[PDB]
Amino acid sequence: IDWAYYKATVAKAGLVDDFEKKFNALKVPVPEDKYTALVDAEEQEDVKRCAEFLS
Amino acid sequence: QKLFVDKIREYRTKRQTSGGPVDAGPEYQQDLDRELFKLKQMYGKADMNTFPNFTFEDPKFEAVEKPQS
Repeated sequence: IDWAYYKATVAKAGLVDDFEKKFNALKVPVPEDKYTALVDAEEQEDVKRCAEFLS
Repeated sequence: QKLFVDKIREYRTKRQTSGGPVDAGPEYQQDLDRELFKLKQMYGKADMNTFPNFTFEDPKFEAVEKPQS
């Protein structure tokens, strides 16, 4: 994303500087995992079945 | 040398113009507008500073949800 410095070196730099100030304010969301708990849910049941089988 | 100085004098005369060519041209503006329209169509429409920011969700979420799970 080093183009901002290039834009400053670019002849068209004035309003591009304000837009870069806007660009630095950009934020990107991070998705949140949802199936992580579902995978952990079945492990307890499988462990119980394994213990009963062993006995 | 004589031709060179004459052309230099006429170039300075061209520089004496307040702005733009001495002969603006009835079709120069039209040709410039046509070229600009072609460039805009080829490169696509763009605003001055529009920076859209829309994020989609997770596509085609694969899970272990099944009857045998």
